[PDB]
Amino acid sequence: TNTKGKRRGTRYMFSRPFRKHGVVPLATYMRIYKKGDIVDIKGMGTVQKGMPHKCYHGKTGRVYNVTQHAVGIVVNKQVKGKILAKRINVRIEHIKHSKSRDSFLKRVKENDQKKKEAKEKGTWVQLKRQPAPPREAHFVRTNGKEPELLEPIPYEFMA
Amino acid sequence: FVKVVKNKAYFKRYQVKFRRRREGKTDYYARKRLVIQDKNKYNTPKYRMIVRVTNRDIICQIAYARIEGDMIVCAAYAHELPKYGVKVGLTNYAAAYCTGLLLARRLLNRFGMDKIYEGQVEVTGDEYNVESIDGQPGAFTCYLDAGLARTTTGNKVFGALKGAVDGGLSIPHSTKRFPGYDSESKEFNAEVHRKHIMGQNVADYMRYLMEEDEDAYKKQFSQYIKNNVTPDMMEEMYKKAHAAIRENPVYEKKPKREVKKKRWNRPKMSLAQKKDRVAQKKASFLRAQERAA
Amino acid sequence: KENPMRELRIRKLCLNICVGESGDRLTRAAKVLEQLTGQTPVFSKARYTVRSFGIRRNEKIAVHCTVRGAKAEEILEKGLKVREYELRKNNFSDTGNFGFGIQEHIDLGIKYDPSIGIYGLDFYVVLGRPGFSIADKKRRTGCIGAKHRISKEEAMRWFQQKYDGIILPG
Amino acid sequence: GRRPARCYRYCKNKPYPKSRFCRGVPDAKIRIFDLGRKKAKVDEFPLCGHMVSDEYEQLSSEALEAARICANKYMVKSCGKDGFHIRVRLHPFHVIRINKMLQTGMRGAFGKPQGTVARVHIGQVIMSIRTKLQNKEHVVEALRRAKFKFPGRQKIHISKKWGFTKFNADEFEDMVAEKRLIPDGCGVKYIPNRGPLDKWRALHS
Amino acid sequence: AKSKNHTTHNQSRKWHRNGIKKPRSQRYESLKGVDPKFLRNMRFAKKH
RNA sequence: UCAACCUAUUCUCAAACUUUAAAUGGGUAAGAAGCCCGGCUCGCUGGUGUGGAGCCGGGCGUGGAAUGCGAGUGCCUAGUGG
RNA sequence: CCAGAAAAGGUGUUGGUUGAUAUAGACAGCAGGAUGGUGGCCAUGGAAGUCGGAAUCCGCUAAGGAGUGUGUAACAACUCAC
RNA sequence: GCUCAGGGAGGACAGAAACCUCCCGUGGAGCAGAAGGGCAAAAGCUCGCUUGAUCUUGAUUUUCAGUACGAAUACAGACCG
RNA sequence: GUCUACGGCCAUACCACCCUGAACGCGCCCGAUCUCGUCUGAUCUCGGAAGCUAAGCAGGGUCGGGCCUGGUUAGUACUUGGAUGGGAGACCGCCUGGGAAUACCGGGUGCUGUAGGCUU
Ligand SMILES: [Mg+2]
Ligand SMILES: [Mg+2]
Ligand SMILES: [Mg+2]
Ligand SMILES: [Mg+2]
Ligand SMILES: [Mg+2]
Ligand SMILES: [Mg+2]
Ligand SMILES: [Mg+2]
Ligand SMILES: [Mg+2]
Ligand SMILES: [Mg+2]
Ligand SMILES: [Mg+2]
Ligand SMILES: [Mg+2]
Ligand SMILES: [Mg+2]
Repeated sequence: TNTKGKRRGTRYMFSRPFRKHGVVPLATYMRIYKKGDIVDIKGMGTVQKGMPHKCYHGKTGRVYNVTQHAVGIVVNKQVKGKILAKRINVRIEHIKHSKSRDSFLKRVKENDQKKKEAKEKGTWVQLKRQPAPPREAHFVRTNGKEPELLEPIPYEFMA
Repeated sequence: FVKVVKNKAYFKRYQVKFRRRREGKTDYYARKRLVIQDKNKYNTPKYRMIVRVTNRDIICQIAYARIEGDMIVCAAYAHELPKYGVKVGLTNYAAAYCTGLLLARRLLNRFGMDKIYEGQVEVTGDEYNVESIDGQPGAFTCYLDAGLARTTTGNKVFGALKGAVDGGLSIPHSTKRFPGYDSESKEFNAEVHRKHIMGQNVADYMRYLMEEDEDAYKKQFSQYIKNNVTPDMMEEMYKKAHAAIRENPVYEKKPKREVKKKRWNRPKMSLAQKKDRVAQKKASFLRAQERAA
Repeated sequence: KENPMRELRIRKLCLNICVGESGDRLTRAAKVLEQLTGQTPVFSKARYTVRSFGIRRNEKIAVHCTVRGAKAEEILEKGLKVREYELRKNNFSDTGNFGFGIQEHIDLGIKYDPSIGIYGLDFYVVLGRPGFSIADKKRRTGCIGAKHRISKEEAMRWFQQKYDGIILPG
Repeated sequence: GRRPARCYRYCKNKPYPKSRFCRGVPDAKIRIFDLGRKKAKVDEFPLCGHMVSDEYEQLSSEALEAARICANKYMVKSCGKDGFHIRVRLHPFHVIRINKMLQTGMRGAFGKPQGTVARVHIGQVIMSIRTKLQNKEHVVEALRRAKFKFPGRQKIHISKKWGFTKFNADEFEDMVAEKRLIPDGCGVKYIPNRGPLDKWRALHS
Repeated sequence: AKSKNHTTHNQSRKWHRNGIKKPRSQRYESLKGVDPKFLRNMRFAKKH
């Protein structure tokens, strides 16, 4: 049976990617995190202080507490039957913002702007993202030439 | 023979440093421990008083870090000391003190805190720390950035530090590495530091040279002779410089002269030019070979 | 004509005596080359233990010193005047440096003492050029650049042009 | 005392080689892989015939050497002593394990190393014979006799490549006349148009 | 008398019978684990 | 000459090798608890009614992908654990 | 699933690929030649094409191999290529 | 404050290997141990000063029943280096 | 056009060699009295300005190595789901979707933030 080590099975998971070992870049240390920010976890082997556990590598949570070097975040960890909204203290360089909220934030700013606009203009605009519809009818122009005839090649053993 | 160390597998597996570490200019260990504001401060700026001693002047800046770069709020150089009265000797300890005082009073003029926080008007060379007063807006506090200067005692970095502290910046320091602190008994007499702030080691060396050997005196000091600076008017000249700096520390910008747009370096050769070069080289090689045949 | 910042000058003349045992004869040889150079030398300790030579780890086995400047040129000139101003071209390294050895130290001009004895020395000249300080300066370290290096031929031409020595082959 | 190869015949396990973990492996049966005058240029043997496998199976080192000697004997009989080049293109790396009983049973069942076995894919070349272009039938016949030393189904394919090279046999001598290919023994060197042209002019000198 | 060791066979079916339901997040989450100096500041700002 | 060595090539591999690197898969987001203003409180943070946080007050509905469906919650508990 | 079979073969039979040679008259079949230098050289005890090691060309030729086999102490004799 | 493993060229005895000098050197060294990760103006080596290996209440992670112990993670109140 | 100081992303920036650098800079450089530190003012620290772009550095070049980005390899390898498909098996073919990596052949060779110069 397997050992229950804290870092068991993380040979390739906390290791630094190829040719980017070395000193941590400092924008990582300069990014500021409010509370309630959606934030991704990705642990990193260069700093062992404040290591997130291997259950959380690649999970996304929400900041509730910011200390002077670390943030506390609430992640959903799935254990056997239930999903636990549990809170962990991660030091600042194992963590990075998520753009998954930012795309929605751009969309809510844009559609609230085009709801402010085109209200007194009488028109009614589409705001719900309809899915990718079937392609409507269209003429394919064969400009002159015949379509090329394709037919399967005879078998030759190349090896 | 020998195994080629710098082979193609070496250049595949090679990893560069950072650019400023390859160029050697910055120290990322001290820079990381120096500039990173605590995360609960929530985008509060954290200021460095950067001192850099060059061979011919002294850069004194203050800066807070951002993710796209360091924003320099206020700079003060040593080559703008002839504006205030130090005509020559721009890289000594006294010029370091003067440019620290200039950076200090220039920032306080930018922030509107000149009449508040006077600091050391007359110099002493003793320990001083700007204690912030109630009711008025508080003191500006910044931390020293020395870079790669090996901070032993009597460093011109700490001369510019004392200049900024006497100008009125709440910089945390101690009088361990100002000149005067004897290492054997571990105390600090302020009068040696006052002599170094007023350049009296330079004046004593000048009197030493003009007493013992005159052509070596002209060899060592010549621009002092051309700007006719004698050792006796030295500290009075620096006091006049301090009075003029604490009087009017604003920086007026040099006006931008309009360019004539002349390029001084050879521009980047294009694809057609370099493939034409190798076509000409192959043609010239084969014709030289066939007429050498 | 040529740019005067490429004049081949000496950077250091470094001397050692490796006596291979600590204590009496090592301090004796330290007094020897201090009497030679005029400055207190340093003691080089043995790196690894070998039983074949009778030296152990961290045992002081050698005495060395480095001399700069005019007295380095003087000590070099007296070492060459006992080596008769002649050198084999095997003595010239790839980086333009060279060196030789004297077998007994009375020959340089110091007077014999029977409590002292004799000692052999290695002299080694590292040459230079005005501008080699960027390879070991602290703040902005750079490599020396390819046309500023000193080669074997350019070093031996310097020797046989400046000290008027002869380079016997082999 | 060696077990039949029908035991150790299918690619049953993950590849388990002679390494820092499997110590005490007995050495492979085959150790010679090239035969004939292997000191021959690319120019003097154009023709190349491949025994290519057609089932994903496991060949043993002893079977590799048996088929090697079977082809070598026939071609030194037929094409002369010094007129071909046999290459065996499978080196045995997967080692195989043996649980011997002497009464413990299946308790602690993990085998000592017994032998080495090559793992072969659909379409991998087992043997390849390079010879002159009129000794084509002797290549076919030698590889057909060497088939019977292996399990499974193997087929024979005379390639369109010039000998033991990755270049096509018709355009080979054209490219060696146009000097994109340089002879360096049993192989050939490919010269791109990407080097410094001091190498170009040293070729065209 | 051996008996088998570990299994996770019927477990996912057992879980999804009552359903794996997400933790019901509710407005006004609590304040345990917050930096206590920040929380002193918050309690005085609420006090005054 | 024959070896080692060095430089370009070449044959075959790796669960405890790896520059690359899928498919399937795993988190988060897809709003009214959200935006946008205005003003107070702070002993925390502070060049700077700075920064953050907590409050009050007001205005915004086209409920912001598809599909499908009533949900949430608390007790007591048998059998099972080859 | 699943309850029995492989390598290897077949001028049984059916399709398919590739290459030959044939009205300058092929493949069978039946008949006629299958010769000189020469019994080529080493070699063997004897090796006359016919056990063996390398060679392995000419004359005359419509054609004949310094020989495909049966043989012979070895020639003779037969047979084949052609 | 320095740079390591290894290699090249030199230099009295000295050599395959004692010591000195230069040059190359992305870690091929070292970090107490098993291995994996991590690390170059360092986490390695050499120095200087020391005792945060200390006093104290909570929170959290890890195994987990989401209980202990062990180990660990950010804080907070002192006293310190 | 460009440099310095502090930088962000950290090779499109590295590495090897060669050519050219006006101006201000940046350097090499000249020294050891004071501060400081060494066997040695070589390094570190300090006081300067006679000389010089020789080197660093900057710009450019190399049918350059590398790196970055494409094309090919290839709808190949692998693959989600499916069959009372084939095959004695090993394995393979088809349907429904997804879909790579070398070798080989092209292109590119730092962008840029704040402050301060220079190009009168
Ligand atoms: Mg430091
Ligand atoms: Mg049996
Ligand atoms: Mg198995
Ligand atoms: Mg059982
Ligand atoms: Mg059980
Ligand atoms: Mg350190
Ligand atoms: Mg000097
Ligand atoms: Mg230069
Ligand atoms: Mg130059
Ligand atoms: Mg290239
Ligand atoms: Mg810039
Ligand atoms: Mg003009």
